[PDB]
Amino acid sequence: MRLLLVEDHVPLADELMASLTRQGYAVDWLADGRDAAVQGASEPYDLIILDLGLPGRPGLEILQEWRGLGLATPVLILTARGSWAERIDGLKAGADDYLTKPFHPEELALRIQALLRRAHGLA
Repeated sequence: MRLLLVEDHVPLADELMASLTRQGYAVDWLADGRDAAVQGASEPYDLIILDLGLPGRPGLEILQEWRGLGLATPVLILTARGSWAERIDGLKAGADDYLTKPFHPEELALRIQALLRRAHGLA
């Protein structure tokens, strides 16, 4: 099991890494969308966590590129406070689920669990 976390804000990345570690996951962290676009398509991950708040190339364009390459990896997007549009647009772009910032770690855990469960058809 291995996750990719794409998160530019270091304090948030550090918190997410700690939380994901407490949940039992090995995680690779990338802060830059250019790096993430390549690595997400090239390296085996069970799940990618993609913050839509990345500077530079929009996260949703990165996600669309991945889907156009046939990437079937589960993607959980982190969306903006109060943005219903980002959740809808993110699903349309090919996200499997989302979590609205600021979020609670229990909800992070539950949504990741469910994606990983369905990905393997686990009970």
